[PDB]
Amino acid sequence: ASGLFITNEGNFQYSNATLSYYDPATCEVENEVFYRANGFKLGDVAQSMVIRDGIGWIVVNNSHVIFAIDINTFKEVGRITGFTSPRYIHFLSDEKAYVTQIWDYRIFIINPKTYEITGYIECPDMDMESGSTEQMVQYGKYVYVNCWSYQNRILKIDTETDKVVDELTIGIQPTSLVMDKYNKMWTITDGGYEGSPYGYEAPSLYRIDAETFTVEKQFKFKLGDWPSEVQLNGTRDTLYWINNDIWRMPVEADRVPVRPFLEFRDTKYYGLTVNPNNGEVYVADAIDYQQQGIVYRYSPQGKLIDEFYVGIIPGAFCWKLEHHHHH
Ligand SMILES: [Cl-]
Repeated sequence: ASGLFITNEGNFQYSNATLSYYDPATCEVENEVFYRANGFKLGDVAQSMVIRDGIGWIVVNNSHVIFAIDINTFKEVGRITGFTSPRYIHFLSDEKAYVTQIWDYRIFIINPKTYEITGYIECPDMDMESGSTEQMVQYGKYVYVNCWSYQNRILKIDTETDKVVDELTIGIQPTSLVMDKYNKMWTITDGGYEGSPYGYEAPSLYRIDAETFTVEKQFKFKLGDWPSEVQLNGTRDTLYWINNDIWRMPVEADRVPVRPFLEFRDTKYYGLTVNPNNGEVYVADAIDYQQQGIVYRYSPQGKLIDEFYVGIIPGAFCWKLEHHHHH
């Protein structure tokens, strides 16, 4: 049956990260599913998750590892260690995938089938001290990736050579990256922070053409905002993101709407996702980064459907959609 995974960062150096699994049909959530199925802790700061042919890959940022589990039993089928500080994983094939990192100038290349690191992609003009590669989107034989922490550019990678072939400098610290149905990528910066050794400025939302790798639209916000998590709906024509409130806009719009999708409620909207089949929007609220977090489920029209408590600091989602795998 269809379901939704929710990773929970937990607290840094507290090794209290956990995995939750929610059933939209029953409105029931199960917490600490990884530990309950495996007998050992997920780790420190679970960061993201992807599902590929009956296998879920969970990135645990501060545990230097990626866990491969059965999406039904949640039991571990394999794992890859040795990562500096893993962020996201993007599959190119059953034997090749990229794993971005923070505190590293290299993008780790791995072989999912053998569960080992096979190589590295060196990013130009960055080191280990402040290096950072985050989310990735694929465009034909190319893969685009945003450089977040103490960085200000998007890199273009040729998957046929595993090398960076181009770059684009934009606002400081782009946080995420998605591709719409017009082959236009979207990224939103967080503008750094006050007293930052790198910079502090008003953040912006960018619309960049994938083919020409050029900025087409730039929507600048207010100084002090720390936006993040650009997300798209199933048809990839409605963009959502976080900036105090949960915002949304048609990808063809010439301006950001004056009203948000979900108003700020003095808490801490941290994670976000949209059901690719029905458009329902799920918002992960960290509350205060201390107590147990909560997830809100809204209809496309913005009606509250359900809410459920998960783990500490829920920040990422992964949909488990039913479908027949190829043989
Ligand atoms: Cl768990």
